[PDB]
Amino acid sequence: VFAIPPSFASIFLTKSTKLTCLVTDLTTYDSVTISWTRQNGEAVKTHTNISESHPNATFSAVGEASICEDDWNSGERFTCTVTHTDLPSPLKQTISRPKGVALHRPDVYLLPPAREQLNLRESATITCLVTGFSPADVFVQWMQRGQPLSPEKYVTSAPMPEPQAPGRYFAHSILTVSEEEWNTGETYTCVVAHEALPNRVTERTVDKSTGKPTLYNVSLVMSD
Amino acid sequence: VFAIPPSFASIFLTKSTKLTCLVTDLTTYDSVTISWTRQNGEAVKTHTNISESHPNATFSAVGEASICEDDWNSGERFTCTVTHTDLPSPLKQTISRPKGVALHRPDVYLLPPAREQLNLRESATITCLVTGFSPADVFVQWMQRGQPLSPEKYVTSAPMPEPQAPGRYFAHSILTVSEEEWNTGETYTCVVAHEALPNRVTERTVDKSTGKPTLYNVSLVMSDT
Amino acid sequence: VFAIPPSFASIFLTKSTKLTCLVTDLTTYDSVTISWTRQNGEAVKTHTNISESHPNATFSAVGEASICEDDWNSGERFTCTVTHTDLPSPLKQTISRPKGVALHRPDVYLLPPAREQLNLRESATITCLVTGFSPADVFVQWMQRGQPLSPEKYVTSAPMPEPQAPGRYFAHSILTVSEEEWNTGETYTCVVAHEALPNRVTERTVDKSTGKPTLYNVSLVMSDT
Ligand SMILES: *[C@@H]1O[C@H](CO)[C@@H](O)[C@H](O)[C@H]1NC(C)=O
Ligand SMILES: *[C@@H]1O[C@H](CO)[C@@H](O)[C@H](O)[C@H]1NC(C)=O
Ligand SMILES: *[C@@H]1O[C@H](CO)[C@@H](O)[C@H](O)[C@H]1NC(C)=O
Repeated sequence: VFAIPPSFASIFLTKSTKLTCLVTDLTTYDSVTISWTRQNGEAVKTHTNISESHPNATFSAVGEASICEDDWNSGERFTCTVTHTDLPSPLKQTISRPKGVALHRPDVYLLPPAREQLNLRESATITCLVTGFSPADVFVQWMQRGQPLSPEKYVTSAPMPEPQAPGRYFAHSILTVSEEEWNTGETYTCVVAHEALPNRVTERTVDKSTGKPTLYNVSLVMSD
Repeated sequence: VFAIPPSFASIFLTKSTKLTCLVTDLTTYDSVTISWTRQNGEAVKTHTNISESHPNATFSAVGEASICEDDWNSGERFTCTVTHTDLPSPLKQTISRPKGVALHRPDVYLLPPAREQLNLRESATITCLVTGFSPADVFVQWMQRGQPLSPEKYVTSAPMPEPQAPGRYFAHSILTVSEEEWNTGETYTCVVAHEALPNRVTERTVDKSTGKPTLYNVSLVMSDT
Repeated sequence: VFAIPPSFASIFLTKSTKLTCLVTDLTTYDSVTISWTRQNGEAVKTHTNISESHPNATFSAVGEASICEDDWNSGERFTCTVTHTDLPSPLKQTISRPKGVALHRPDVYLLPPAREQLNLRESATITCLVTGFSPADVFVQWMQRGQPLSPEKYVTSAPMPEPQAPGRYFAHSILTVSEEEWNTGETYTCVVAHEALPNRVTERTVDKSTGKPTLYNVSLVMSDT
């Protein structure tokens, strides 16, 4: 039983707590009885979709269901309870939110693309710096002029431990853009969804003029 | 029955979807029969923190229920039933989340205080003109470098209709601060919450340095001759 | 066989290809023997750092053997063979460098810390953006004033595929350093190592004066009343 806990990025991106149950190393048995349950074993929410053939060269299914938000936010456990003849007993591989961690709010610092990149003019990379968050999960998206970009446009690194603070984690998000989009001056906004934020999302924006000084526009116009 | 459907400000700020069907204008008795019938008539949840015996004689039956957000977002019909001991006919009040209202995002513009106000150096007001949003309520909150301010320090306006654009709404939110805090450059972030933004929440930032234009356009021409 | 190939970070930092093996998930129980093939049958040398008996792979041993740097590239097939009550004959766990990969030169940027970090004054994070490479674990090593900094101070991202590139990949390397150390000059340099580099190393430097303009030194001074 490899039932997946509802990761926070999935429950924030879809606004629906999906608890799935992909039973790995399954056989050629389509009679799998996936009977979901909790510790309060009543009004159980069954699956709604069936998966297909997987890299294990057999037939498997999924146990995707819609649960409420505040049960997992409180810490209510769930068990897929895969009742099968191959298992000797239905395995009670429960999934929940084990609490007991601190809640450090991330501080996102939008790093503009380097001047060495902008001289090469073939591309530009804007790196969001999500750092100092004690739960590991962040859901980072990029929005340009108020409209979110494609998921293929940006890549978010998996959160790795911070050097100085062991409890805090850092993460990265690179948005690769063409250089002429950057010299246009369009504002690129980084939205970071991490749970310790008071509004549960912070937006910071970046544009070519955010490194320029506000008061003095000191130009250097050459002459013959 | 003074039934109050949950607005967005109660749900977003609390993070809790609580519904109230408080009965009023009747002396407090043991005739509490509110049961929160769903679209199928199923019961939901009991109520604990009942109302008081006011001079107006309000009933102590609040009908608080921590109803699921994943149940309320579908917007199905909720009917309150009050099967009174004297009157067996229930007081049927239907309520559902309205759907099909045209989702337009707010255009939060945070306006710094006027120079005529900063000349007084006694109280400064910072206003966010959340404007252009059509689906009814918005929740405006003020944070200062990640620390939210007290609700007794800011007052948001009620959502009034837009002057020129039909079917929209606008909402002000002022923040009465002192000019020492404004002059020291303390960043004030008006953050709004509305179910029409792409991420349902946007923030805007204001500083003393935000309003200053490029006052000194130095043009160092060299090697002319 | 739990064989760990020495990736290019190991063969660059230690200057020696260390043929890490283990008897994990082998039916051998006690007094294991290690055998290695250089594809001519002559590669094995028993080394130190032998781990001890734990319930998975009892009486374990590593298969570390110092074969030169050219050979791993030249594609010697490397198997770790134990002759006991586990399988002695099949040694199909043969691992060498892949023969043809799209070698792409890591064109590396040093992104200076954002001004918000320097305004927080607690720490300054310098990211060594490495983009465009076969992921040979570019060994992104950080040296300040010639001497290498500690491996604890810098954290390097595992390589992840580039979004707008088919066979190029990116990496990141953050050196978390104090804000006072950044302000006072203190060039932090960044070397990133890869096979596709012409000298196997490119380096870049960053400072407070890196993003500053060079012909004009424009300052701004308040005589505040
Ligand atoms: C600021 O200087 C740049 C330098 O080329 C110029 O293009 C721009 O028009 C200037 N803006 C203002 C507002 O003076
Ligand atoms: C600022 O100076 C630049 C000199 O290159 C000039 O082109 C621009 O028009 C000036 N802008 C203003 C607002 O004076
Ligand atoms: C201008 O130059 C002086 C000394 O020549 C230096 O102290 C100062 O930092 C420079 N200004 C800026 C903005 O770096």
